[PDB]
Amino acid sequence: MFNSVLDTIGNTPLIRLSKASELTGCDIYGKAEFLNPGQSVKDRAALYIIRDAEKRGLLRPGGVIVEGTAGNTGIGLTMVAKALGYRTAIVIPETQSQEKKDALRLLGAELIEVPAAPYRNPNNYVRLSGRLAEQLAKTEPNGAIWANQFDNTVNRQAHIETTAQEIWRDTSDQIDGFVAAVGSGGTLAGTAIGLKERNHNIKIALADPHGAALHAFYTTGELKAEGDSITEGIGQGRITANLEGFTPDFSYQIPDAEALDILFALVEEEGLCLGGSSGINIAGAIRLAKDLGPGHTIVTVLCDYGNRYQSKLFNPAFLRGKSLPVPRWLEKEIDIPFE
Amino acid sequence: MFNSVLDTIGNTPLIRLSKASELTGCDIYGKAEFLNPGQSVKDRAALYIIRDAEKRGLLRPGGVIVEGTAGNTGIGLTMVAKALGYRTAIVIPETQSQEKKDALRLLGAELIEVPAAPYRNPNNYVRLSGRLAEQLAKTEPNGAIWANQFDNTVNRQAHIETTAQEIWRDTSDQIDGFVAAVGSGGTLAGTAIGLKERNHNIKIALADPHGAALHAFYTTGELKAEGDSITEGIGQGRITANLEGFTPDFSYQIPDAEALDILFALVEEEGLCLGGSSGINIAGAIRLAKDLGPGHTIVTVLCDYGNRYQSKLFNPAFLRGKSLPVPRWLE
Repeated sequence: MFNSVLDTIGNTPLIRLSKASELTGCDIYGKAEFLNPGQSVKDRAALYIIRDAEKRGLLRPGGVIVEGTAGNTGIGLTMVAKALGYRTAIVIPETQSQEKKDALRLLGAELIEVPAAPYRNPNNYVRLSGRLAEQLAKTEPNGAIWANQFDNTVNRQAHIETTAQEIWRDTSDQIDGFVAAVGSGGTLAGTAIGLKERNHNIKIALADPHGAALHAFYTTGELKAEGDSITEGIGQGRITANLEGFTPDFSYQIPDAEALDILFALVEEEGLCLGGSSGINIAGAIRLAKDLGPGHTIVTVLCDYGNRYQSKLFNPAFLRGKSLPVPRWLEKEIDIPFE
Repeated sequence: MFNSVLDTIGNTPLIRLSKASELTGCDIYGKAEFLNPGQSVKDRAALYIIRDAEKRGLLRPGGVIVEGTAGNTGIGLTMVAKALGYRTAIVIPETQSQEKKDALRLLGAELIEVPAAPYRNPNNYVRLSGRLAEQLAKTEPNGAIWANQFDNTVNRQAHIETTAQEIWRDTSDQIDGFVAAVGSGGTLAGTAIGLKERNHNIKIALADPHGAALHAFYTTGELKAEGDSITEGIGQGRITANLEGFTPDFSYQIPDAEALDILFALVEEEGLCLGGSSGINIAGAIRLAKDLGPGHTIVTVLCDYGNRYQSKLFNPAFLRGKSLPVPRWLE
């Protein structure tokens, strides 16, 4: 018996990744964040951000949550917002697909379409969404907040208090390592805080895609983001406020091909069809398990479903255009017994 | 710690439906079957069907599960099949949502689209899938089973053993009524059996869409269907083997407009974007609560997500073409 969809956020199960476990002589588990009602890991941050703004009086019923995202954050924020009586203004580049605009719109998000741009530009959708929030605060009686996922540390706080404690509880205190990729850094940094408080010997690893700066920074102190990735929701170019004070014990740079191989074999072999960040994360978990050696328990995050990436990540034509692997089963008939 | 994705099937939570509850003076809950790993209620039957075939020695790794389905059954079956080392051959009517077809192909189902046809026609998807299972059985050494959801009563058994017991447990024995719509009838008949074993004066209702024959059967003794519904996964014209011996205490016929009004209001007011059958179900729940009177606990099923029918059920152009309401927030 639960009072709203909000009580179904979190307490997600750990699923044993069988091929990754067999390969490493470790128990490697993936946290099923896809089983949140918003269908991603962002339900946690979305809940914490909105609850924080409520607690601080910055939102009243009918108020607006502004965020720049395209965008599990948008989905999570809009679901939570509609459950609590708020609205969302999701700032999105106009050049983003009609597919992603429709998933957000379906849930009642009000899209603000703007020209695409890089982070250095003040009209970049992330940065623009902050100034929009400050503007709307004057003409919205019930308030207007910037969710500010990247630099709002209640994001990290969500994983300290929920994710980490669930992992500690569900591994019966036996977790030896945790690995995750970084967008905002809330998941990795927050879960790291939570876990290391329980047992300071737990090892934390970053799993970084090509095109992100964090691997280079943590390993050599260099400032470089070579290459790129088709993965979405991850790949960070600065030390966000959620990343402040955080140092990983290990760091891995995972190419797209290694992530996609894992991801495609997971569908055929384990019935899990997940997003690109899950490919990166599982690859990181395998590497962490190899570094710690056999007889250890590794946990990572299965952040969302692969259905949302179907038109690129599981699209043969797009993948071949990127010189990346293709799902074996999509290329591949029977005589149908009509009459 | 769950050995595979299969262990996350079931133990789904009850979500209080606030508008429905307030309107009726009852606590109305929807069981969140969309939180299954295959994203629908069909994970339960799919798991039971495949496990039963295994126990009977009908499947070995490399074997094939054949099913005629509106889509979700094939999704659940394909997820379970892939986790256990089987293939699926899924027969779907071409009329079903594009998003189900997409999800099927995505999870690795061999997808066979066929024309819509009534059950009297032997090229009906269900009847045709049975003959395909028979054909494939001749040349599949690892085995080929017909999942046969409509008439395979391990479907109903799944709901007797899991769904019903969860509802009883999670309401702390306070549940007074249960309502759901019928495709195969496993959900409604199975849950009703399990609940009525624990408390025989729990009341059960059918929520039936236009185009189904069941409301007319239970209220008049005659299987008669009129009109049509845009809801998918429900709408049955015969007493299937999963419906044998089922009699509801109440039966309601729910028009689409009533279902969609609930569904659309649910997105904006409660943060729940659900499939067509969920609207039919919640409508039923409201009517059951009103028939039972205030201060009761009513449970229904939230079968799957709205995104699974997005191109039709939340599409202004299609809905206008059907003379149906349009979500207000889609300008």
